[PDB]
Amino acid sequence: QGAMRIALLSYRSKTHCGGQGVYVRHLSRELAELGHDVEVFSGQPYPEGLDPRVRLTKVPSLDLYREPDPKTSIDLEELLTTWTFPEPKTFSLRAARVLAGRRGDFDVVHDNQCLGTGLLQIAKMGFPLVATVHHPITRDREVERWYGFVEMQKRVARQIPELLTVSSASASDILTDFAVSPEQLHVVPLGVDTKLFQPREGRVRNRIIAIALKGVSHLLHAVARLRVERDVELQLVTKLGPTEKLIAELGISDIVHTSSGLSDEELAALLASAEVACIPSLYEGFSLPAVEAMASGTPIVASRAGALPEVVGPDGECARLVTPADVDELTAVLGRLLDSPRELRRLGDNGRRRAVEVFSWQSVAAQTVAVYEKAIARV
Repeated sequence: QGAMRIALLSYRSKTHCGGQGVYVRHLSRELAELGHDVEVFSGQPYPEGLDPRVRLTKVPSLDLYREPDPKTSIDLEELLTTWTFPEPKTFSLRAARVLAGRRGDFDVVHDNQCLGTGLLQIAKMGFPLVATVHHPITRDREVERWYGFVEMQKRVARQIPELLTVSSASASDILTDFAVSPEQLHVVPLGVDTKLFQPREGRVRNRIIAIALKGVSHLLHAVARLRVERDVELQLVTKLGPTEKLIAELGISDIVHTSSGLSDEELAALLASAEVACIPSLYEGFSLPAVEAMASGTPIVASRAGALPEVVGPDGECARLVTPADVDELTAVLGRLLDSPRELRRLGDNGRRRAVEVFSWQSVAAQTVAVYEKAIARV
C-alpha cells in the first residue's frame, strides 16, 4: 500500500531508442502518475525528458563509445577501458555500490536489459530484483561491439526470478537462447499515449506513412507503381548520396516527403493525417510505430515478421498482413485497401480500440507493478 519506492536502472538511455530512453521516460512518468516514487539510475547517454516527479541519479562511466571521439585519471576499478563491451557489466557493478548505501530506501530494483553480474549482488543485498529484457542479444547474426558480454547476461537472467519481455517473439527467443524458465517470464508489451496518439478527424486522401532489416525499398517500389493509378503520397519518418537514392531513380522525389527528429506531438499529427501506415519488416524486437499507428486510428499494412502479427491484431482486424519481400503483394494489398473507404474505417476503429485496450502506457505501468509485487512477495 502507498507510494512504492522503485529504482529504475538503465545502463544506456538514448532519448529516441525504443528500449533504453523511451522505455525509461514513459514508464517513469506513468509510475509517478500512479502515485509511486521512482528514482532512475542511468549512465551515458543520459535521459532527457523525465517527469519532474522522477529523480535521476547519474552513474558516471567512461563513454569511450561517444559519437565525437572513440585519460590517466580513471577513478574506479570498474573502469576497464578494455579494447579487447563491458558497459553493462560495469554499470551493474557501479549500481551495486550505490544500492548498498540505500538498502532500506527501495522496494523494487528494476533493470532495463543490463543483466550484469553486479545485479546479482543487488539481490544479495535484499533488494527484490526485476529485469526487463527487450531483445535477447544472443542473436549474433552479424557474426556471419563484441558480444562476449551476452554470455554473462544469460547467466544472470537465468537467476532473476521475475523477467519482463515485450513480446512472445522475444519470450520464445529467450527460452531458446537464455535457457530461462518459462514461469520466470512475464510478457508485458510497450505502450503508447492514447491521449496524444488519437484520431483527429482529418486524413489526406491517398497518403501513406512509414516510420524508420528495414524493407523500406520494397515500399518505395510500391508507391512508385501506385502513382499511375492513384495520387499516392508517402510521409517517410527517418534520418537519411545515401542508400535511399531509389527516390531519385524512380522519380518519386515529388511524392515522397522525408521528415526526421519529430517530437511525439508532431509525429501524432502526421500519423493521424495519413490514411494508412506501412510497417515493412520494421521489427526492432517491438514495433512502436504499429502501436502508435493503431492508437491514431490509422489502419496498418505490415509484414508477417516476428511480433508484428502479435502487436497488430489478427489479419482483418487492425491491419492486413503481407509477405515481407513480396513487392507486388504489398502493392496489391495497399491499393485494394486504399480503394476501399469502408475498410479504412473498420480497421482504423479496431486499431484504436486495441491500442486503448491493450497498449496503453498506464496498463503497461500497471502490469509492471504487478511484476514488482511478485518479486516483493518472495523477499
